[PDB]
Amino acid sequence: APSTGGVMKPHRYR
Amino acid sequence: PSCVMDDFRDPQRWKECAKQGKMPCYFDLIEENVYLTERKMQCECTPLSKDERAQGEIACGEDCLNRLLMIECSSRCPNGDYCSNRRFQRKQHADVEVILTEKKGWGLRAAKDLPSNTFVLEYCGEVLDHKEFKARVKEYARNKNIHYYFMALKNDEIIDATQKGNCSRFMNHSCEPNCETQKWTVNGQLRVGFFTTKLVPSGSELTFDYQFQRYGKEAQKCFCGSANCRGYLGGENRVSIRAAGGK
Ligand SMILES: Nc1ncnc2c1ncn2[C@@H]1O[C@H](CSCC[C@H](N)C(=O)O)[C@@H](O)[C@H]1O
Ligand SMILES: [Zn+2]
Ligand SMILES: [Zn+2]
Ligand SMILES: [Zn+2]
Repeated sequence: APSTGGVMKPHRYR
Repeated sequence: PSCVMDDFRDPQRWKECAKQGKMPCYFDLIEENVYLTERKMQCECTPLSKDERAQGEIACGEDCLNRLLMIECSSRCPNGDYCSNRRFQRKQHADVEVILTEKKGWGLRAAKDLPSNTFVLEYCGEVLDHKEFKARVKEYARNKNIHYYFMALKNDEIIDATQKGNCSRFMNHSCEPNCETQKWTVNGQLRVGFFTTKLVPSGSELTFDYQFQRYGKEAQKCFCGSANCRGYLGGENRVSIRAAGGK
């Protein structure tokens, strides 16, 4: 249960 | 404080500038993705003549079959050296600078006006499977890192630019961005690059929408300053590590 991490998710700008 | 991308090519000088606060902290600068665990043809454009090349015509432009499917041409392209569809491979980056922001850390800004749909930089790093991702998640939480650099590439491939990467790792989040990710195929292998979504005036910070999947207990407040800012990187909901890493 980390503190501030996460993953960015590519997507096409809408 | 700001710096130009050639400043990152000299490690000794960079490290000395970093101690004076004139450059971001040192990382391993790499030219393409490095896989921690290695994993398992031509367009139909008619070759430009020598004269058409002299007249300013574009080789493998908007109508190139590879470009339309976001596939880069190889050296065997019928347009040869003139192929304009090898931007990732030829490192044909936009003219950008790395700048220190007020409270997001370092960031990227356009040094010239950037037309819409301009290739900025490839998001390079170490590519991890779910097993290596969980180990990095634990290491970075243990180290109490502030910034995260995980980028989902495909189901079992996460690009990690924390330790190795290029200046693309400095692109900050905005809820009203002017860039986007595009997934491009290079030599049968998938890559992620940043592309402007609009005309970006010189001096403007370059940003994209992280669509952040937060697994951490604490949400980072968003300082993008947009009129429609979501308040936090990752939004309202916290997801599991497995879900953030692509299940
Ligand atoms: N809009 C934003 N508001 C607050 N912090 C941001 C932000 N965009 C990016 N960041 C910070 O930057 C991290 C992404 S890596 C982006 C480069 C970073 N600014 C650096 O100096 O290395 C995030 O984890 C967050 O800590
Ligand atoms: Zn072509
Ligand atoms: Zn081509
Ligand atoms: Zn915001």
